[PDB]
Amino acid sequence: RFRARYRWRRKNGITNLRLTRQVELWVPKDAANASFYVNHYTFDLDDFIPAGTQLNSSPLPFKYYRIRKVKVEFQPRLPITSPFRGYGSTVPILDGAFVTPATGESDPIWDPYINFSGRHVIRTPAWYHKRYFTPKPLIDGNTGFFQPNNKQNALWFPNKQGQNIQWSGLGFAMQKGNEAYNYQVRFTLYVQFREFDLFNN
Amino acid sequence: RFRARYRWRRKNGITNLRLTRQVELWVPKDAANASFYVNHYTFDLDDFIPAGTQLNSSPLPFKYYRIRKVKVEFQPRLPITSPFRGYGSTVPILDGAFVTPATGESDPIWDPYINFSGRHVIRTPAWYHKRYFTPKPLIDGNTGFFQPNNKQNALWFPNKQGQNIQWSGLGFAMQKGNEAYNYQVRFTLYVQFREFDLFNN
Amino acid sequence: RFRARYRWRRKNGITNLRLTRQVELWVPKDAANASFYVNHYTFDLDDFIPAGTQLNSSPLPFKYYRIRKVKVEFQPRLPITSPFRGYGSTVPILDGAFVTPATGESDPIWDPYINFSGRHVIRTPAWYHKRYFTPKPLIDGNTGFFQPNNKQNALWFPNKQGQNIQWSGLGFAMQKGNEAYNYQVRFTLYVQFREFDLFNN
Amino acid sequence: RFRARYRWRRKNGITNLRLTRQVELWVPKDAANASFYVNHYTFDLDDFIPAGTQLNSSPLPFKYYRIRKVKVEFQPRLPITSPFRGYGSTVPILDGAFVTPATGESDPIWDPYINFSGRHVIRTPAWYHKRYFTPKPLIDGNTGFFQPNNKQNALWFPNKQGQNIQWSGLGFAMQKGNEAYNYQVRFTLYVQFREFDLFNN
Amino acid sequence: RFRARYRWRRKNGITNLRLTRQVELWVPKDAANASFYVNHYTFDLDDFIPAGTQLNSSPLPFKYYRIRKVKVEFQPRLPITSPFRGYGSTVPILDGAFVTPATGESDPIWDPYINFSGRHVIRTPAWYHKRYFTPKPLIDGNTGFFQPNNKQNALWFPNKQGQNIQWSGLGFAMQKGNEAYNYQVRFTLYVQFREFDLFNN
Amino acid sequence: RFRARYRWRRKNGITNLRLTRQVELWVPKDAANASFYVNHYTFDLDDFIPAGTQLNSSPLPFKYYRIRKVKVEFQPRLPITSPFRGYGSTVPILDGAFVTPATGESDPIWDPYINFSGRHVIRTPAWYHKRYFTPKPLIDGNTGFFQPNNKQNALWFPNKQGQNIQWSGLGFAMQKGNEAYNYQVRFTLYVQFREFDLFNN
Repeated sequence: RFRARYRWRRKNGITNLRLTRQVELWVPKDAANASFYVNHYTFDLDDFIPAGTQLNSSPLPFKYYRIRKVKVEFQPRLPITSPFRGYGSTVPILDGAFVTPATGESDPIWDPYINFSGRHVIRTPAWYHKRYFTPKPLIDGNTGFFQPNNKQNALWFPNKQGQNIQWSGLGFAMQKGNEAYNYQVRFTLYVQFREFDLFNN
Repeated sequence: RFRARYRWRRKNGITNLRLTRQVELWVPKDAANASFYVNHYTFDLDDFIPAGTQLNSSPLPFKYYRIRKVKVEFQPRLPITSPFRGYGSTVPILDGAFVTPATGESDPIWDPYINFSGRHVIRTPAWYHKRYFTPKPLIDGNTGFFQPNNKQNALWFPNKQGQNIQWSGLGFAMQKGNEAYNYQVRFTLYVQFREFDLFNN
Repeated sequence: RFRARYRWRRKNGITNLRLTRQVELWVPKDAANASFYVNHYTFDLDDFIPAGTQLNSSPLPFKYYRIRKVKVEFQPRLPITSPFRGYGSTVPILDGAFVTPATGESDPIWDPYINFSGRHVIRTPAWYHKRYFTPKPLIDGNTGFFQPNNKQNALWFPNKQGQNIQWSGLGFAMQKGNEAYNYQVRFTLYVQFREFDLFNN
Repeated sequence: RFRARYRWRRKNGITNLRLTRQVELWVPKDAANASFYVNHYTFDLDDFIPAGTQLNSSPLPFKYYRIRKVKVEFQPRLPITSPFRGYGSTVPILDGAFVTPATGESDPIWDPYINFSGRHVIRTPAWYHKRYFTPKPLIDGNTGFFQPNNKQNALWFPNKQGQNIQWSGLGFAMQKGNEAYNYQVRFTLYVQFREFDLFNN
Repeated sequence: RFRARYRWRRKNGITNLRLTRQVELWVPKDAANASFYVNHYTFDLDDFIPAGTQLNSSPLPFKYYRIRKVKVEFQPRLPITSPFRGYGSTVPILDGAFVTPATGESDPIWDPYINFSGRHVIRTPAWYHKRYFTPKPLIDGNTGFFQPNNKQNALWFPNKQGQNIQWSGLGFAMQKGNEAYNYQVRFTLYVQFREFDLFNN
Repeated sequence: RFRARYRWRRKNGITNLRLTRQVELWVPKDAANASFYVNHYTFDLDDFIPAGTQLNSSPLPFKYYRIRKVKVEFQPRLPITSPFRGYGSTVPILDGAFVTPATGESDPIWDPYINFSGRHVIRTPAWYHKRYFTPKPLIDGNTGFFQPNNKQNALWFPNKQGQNIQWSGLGFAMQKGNEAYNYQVRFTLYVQFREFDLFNN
């Protein structure tokens, strides 16, 4: 009943791990327009796990994985006595189709994410912000299908260390002010692994 | 318990809509063979929704959708005092693989759908006919997989307005008589939409 | 009993949506008088919804609407180490008759909204402020009548996309200091729509 | 439950007041026909409230009002030993459409209000008479619509002091005798006010 | 409790009556396009009630009315052995804004009412069709407001016999075939009258 | 409740069948190293079902299938008085990614499957061995996703007779001794079929 859940985890090698990395996010200057800096983030397992050996290719010796949750932290670098305050948006985007302008298109004067059903407000020179959600894997390029939220039926993927797929996350728009400012963005994956495979000589 | 279902629909922007279109179906003449007119129908969301603007590309401002049900109506154009009565078949075909003869192959003398497990009889100069079922999306060309019927686990698809996928429906065979006859075929989609996204300047 | 409420929403096409826009608010300088900046806001549906096509004139394909609630956010642009603090008032004004001085009349030395029954204090160089209330439509110019608060009996209006009416909201007075300061004002409409009408070719 | 009614009256500034004015009514002489004197009364708030100052335009510092009830008193000026007794009618007329003859049309020989569903008999040289009812505001000239009796849903109107609307009341017909007689007509409004607004320098 | 409802109907003169009229509807010919005949109906009380006398201007001696329900009947003139069958739509349109093409615009090739939330299918050479609903009065031209369905709070209107207002009803689209066909359209008003006023000499 | 399961199987044509085939497995000689013979097995439906006719292409007249279980039997050909005993491993591998050395890479000196979570020991000159598990279909080459074990939600596939997909099974490593030995490997599919389609002339 609950020892049947124990023997499912023992037989199949089910483990639960937490992986974390950081990046830096630069919002440029804007003189007298208060435009929006629009970009996005996706999640690949290759950024969180380094390269292994010739014998054991992954430093995590598991054959399969699925991502349960992502936490995305926005950590500010500027104090609260900053001279300009801005109010932007963050959205989870599950199909990998963002509003991010390509090279040639300018930065918009209006918030492109303000009417979305899952937008939160990021107060964004000097305050903390975090989103927490289930990401979706980017499998098909033609149809772009994704599963509903269901922990028992979520698809498994091979951990291949270099050929890992993208997982679709977060779009954001940030108000630009008189001075360029900084964020340290921390990503935290909550991963469930399966099928322990350590090769030994 | 049931207000948790309300906050799931409010947070994610879940709406339920009904979309309808009509086409005309021509069955040609056959002299002294009583052959069968075999064709099929699939469903794309591009036929039901027109083109939008440059700003909002879809007239329905939702990011994702899944089709719950199709109703296909066969509406006759001829009265019941017609001189020849025919008896054909309709079948739901979920993988998109029909028995429809290509250009060069003739129309068969026998009903190709008469032994199928889900065939209904269409009495087909002058009577109404309708089918009601869950369609399946045409994702993979190599494997052709599709889900079982489960409303909670059915896959979500991006609404892309021009690049929309096919959904697999109905095959039919109609007995041809001494005179060519007409049907108006009405399709009705029952669509569930998700993630309201209206761009405003 | 509660599935009778479901069939009322399904038959009539009742949906509930949230629309948001932003503007910028400038309070000018005042030397050695501490006068008040008095202005007001009304709400039209044309500012929140862009223009549609020739076929479907509104990007929201609904025939009727009524506004349930407005949220008005005052988001500051200056930090809390600002050298002058001011204390003004916000009031909901339902008939559309404000105390705003016309071109030629000066800005008053006294708070014109300080004795109103529904005034809140806005601490107004560097703090957040929000009002939440039912707005009233501006129908008659001669009598200026409006309904009491009643969700079941509230009047319906056609969504006409360009000829939309005004809805009467908020008056405010802000204390002016030694330096001109900024607010980003965010408006959020909670709209109930009725009678889905999508034209398809 | 009943302290929720207290905080509704306190937050919105709900007060209930009684306003009274008097006029004189002259019925002229008629020799040997016993004709009827037909006239009517409507109610404007400008007759009951005098002019205010430049600062506070109304002597009642409230922004909105609605009239709950009118009492109309007919107070006689002649004693009961008067030589001729007459028997007329009073009617409430809610749309503002009376049978009162214009300049050029004579006074009728018959009672124009005798068959109305809400007529009372006024014994009318020397007796008291009173009517008590809900009046209706005269909003539209083209359609002339009015609400049913409902205290919770009755419309609110701005108190504008000079531009106030008419409220539709009473029609009456009085039998004329050998001598002209007098009435002092007293009107009493039962008004509910809302949104206290006193301007102070 | 229920004799209080009796004395409300007796004091105010409440009666309930049924008024009926007929018109003829012509759908023209169309060669080889199967276009749609789009028109609409509104309801005025002047068509249902003839002119009265100089003394009593209306043949119904009541001062006020409100329309509770309309029934609209489509009665066919052709038998069921007709050579072409068509399938159109009927919709209730409450604001008086129809899709009916003006003089100069042609008849559309597509059904303009097929996606509306309250459309019914009219099988339309030879079959009966009926709609039953609450109509809304056309009061304002600028705002076009209308009440929700509520029998206790529905607005009253003066019965003026010649200056009566429009009440907003039904839009319809009918498929045109090889031959022009006929319908007799029967309208039935369910009217509630108030304030009996018969003038007698 | 359980006759609803009967009408689901009757309407859709659900049948359950067992298909079996045999192959021969050769382990070569190794002099004085005791190396491992590493290979794998996948399952295609084309090996279990022969070719049909031009009319009915599959000898099983069903349109869809899904594989529930595989049994893989290792049947020995040598008696238990064999002079060398070996101890290898079998593993289920669900993504189709095996450790099998390509042409050019030698046979390893160590067991590559000894640390896997689902390995069983095959005592492997002269003893019986069997594995029993749910196989996974090889759909995507880029992502390699597969479902968790769930009988109600398992994907359906078209039975196409020649274009059938691979299903991912078993990897094994066998200890090589002084003499080459033999196994007869028996595979048993437990297949659930759907949508009976027999064409008749």
